[PDB]
Amino acid sequence: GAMGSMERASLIQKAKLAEQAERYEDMAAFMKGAVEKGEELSCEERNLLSVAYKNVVGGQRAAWRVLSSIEQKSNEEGSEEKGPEVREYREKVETELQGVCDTVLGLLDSHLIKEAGDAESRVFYLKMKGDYYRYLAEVATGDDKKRIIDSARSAYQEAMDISKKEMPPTNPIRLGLALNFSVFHYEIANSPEEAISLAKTTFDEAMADLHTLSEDSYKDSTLIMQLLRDNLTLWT
Amino acid sequence: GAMGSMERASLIQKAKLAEQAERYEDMAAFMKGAVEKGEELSCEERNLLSVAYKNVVGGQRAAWRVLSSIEQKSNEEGSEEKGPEVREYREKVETELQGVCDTVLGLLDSHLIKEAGDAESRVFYLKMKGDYYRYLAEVATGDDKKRIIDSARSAYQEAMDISKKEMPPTNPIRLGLALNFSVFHYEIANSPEEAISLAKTTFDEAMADLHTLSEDSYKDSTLIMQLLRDNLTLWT
Amino acid sequence: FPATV
Amino acid sequence: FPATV
Ligand SMILES: N=C(N)c1cc(-c2cccc(NC(=O)C3(Oc4ccccc4)CCC(F)(F)CC3)c2)cs1
Ligand SMILES: N=C(N)c1cc(-c2cccc(NC(=O)C3(Oc4ccccc4)CCC(F)(F)CC3)c2)cs1
Repeated sequence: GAMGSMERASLIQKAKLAEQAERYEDMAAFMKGAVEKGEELSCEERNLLSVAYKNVVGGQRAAWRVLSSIEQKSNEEGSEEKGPEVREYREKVETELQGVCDTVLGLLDSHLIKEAGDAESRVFYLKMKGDYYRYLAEVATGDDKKRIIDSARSAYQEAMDISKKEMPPTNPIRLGLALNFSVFHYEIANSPEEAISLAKTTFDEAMADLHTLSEDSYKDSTLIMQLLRDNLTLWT
Repeated sequence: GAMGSMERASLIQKAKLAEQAERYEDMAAFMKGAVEKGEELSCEERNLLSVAYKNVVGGQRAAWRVLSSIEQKSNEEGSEEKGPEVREYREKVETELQGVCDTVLGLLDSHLIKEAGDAESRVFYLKMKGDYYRYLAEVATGDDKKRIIDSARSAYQEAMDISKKEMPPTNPIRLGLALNFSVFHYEIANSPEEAISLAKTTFDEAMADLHTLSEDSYKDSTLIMQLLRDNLTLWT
Repeated sequence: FPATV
Repeated sequence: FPATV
């Protein structure tokens, strides 16, 4: 722990500064340090953790896609052999991405999930666990790909079961979980019909609960409902 | 040299891949490895080197500015003491920026500039030397700030002298050098009148040489002339 | 790509 | 900020 000597509060403060500066690798390192202090995370702190690693891995994923696309073209019929470099560099980025995912999954397993008892924390962390196994699945090709997919599915499913029992249908964590699990079905599990059914049912059940919300809660829930609709429009 | 075992050509290939993937830290590391092979750099290779480090340090500079702004506000009359964290984190980013600048300056000094005899290479490298001392000057506050400023000035001046003797007034390297030296005068050296005079004279002398150019050369030169005009509009 | 949050 | 290249 290179952050072991820094105060928990100072790590959280610096994570917020790193966010303002769009220094997401730093932000993630600060929040990893905060998690490793061993205390549970508040709502704000959980979101700082998630924002940081989502941005880091999101950039890695975008780079991996560029390189994979180049690599596939180099392997078409008619391409001039360019040697091992495209594969090597795609592998380099892939290994770094896998490392970040393993780091996040390790934090969730030691010991964020096991201490998370409230729905808003436990569902949040199990969603993250599904998300980072989903990112591992995006690059997986070996003996382990099915198991990685099933690990993502299992985490999402436990999160879904808790969210349906303990949260209203407009809860933004519940909505974002369903959005992402629907994408898992479409893009990872080769289950587009499940993806579409989940997005549509989630949208409709949220619609019917909007009347209970304040203006600020309404704005948050309708934002993610619009993402559900966006995906449905892409898929139908 | 962590790139010491990779072929020069492979490093250049991977720098281009990193560029396509917007992985500029990787790009810079690959091009540092290529420089350290000891051979002179071609035109394309010089630009790969410059693009990589310009993007890395540009992101550092943007982050430093965000953090410096926050730090200055924390020091206004009426602010609540937030402790050492803003200063510490600004210092962290500053030290990383200084490190990147020192790395680039080290490559130019060992041994790119001393082997550069053609105007297009020597002016290009001396411009880079002025640019990276200028970035050091932007964060400098100590006994060394005047010397850093004079190191930037000296490199820019040698580049200017060569460019006026050996390049036409529309040459894009000559134009970009003048653009940046003009910004040095305005932002670093507290010489706005020199900045304005240089931008205006550079623009006018280029205008009078456009008639000699092909359509493609015209597009390149007029692009940078428009940046000169943009700055003049900002400053007058 | 589809939207995730 | 002013333009540089
Ligand atoms: N970045 C910072 N400094 C801070 C962020 C917060 C904060 C505070 C409360 C809530 C949130 N966000 C969310 O609960 C989620 O995101 C949303 C996305 C769209 C609309 C509503 C919520 C729900 C969906 C998701 F997938 F689980 C991701 C998280 C964040 C405090 S500080
Ligand atoms: N990125 C890549 N893969 C590749 C880039 C090249 C390449 C090839 C030739 C020229 C250039 N560029 C330039 O000489 C400069 O930039 C310009 C900026 C605007 C208009 C014209 C030139 C002139 C001004 C400056 F300040 F010295 C920066 C460099 C680059 C080949 S490959």
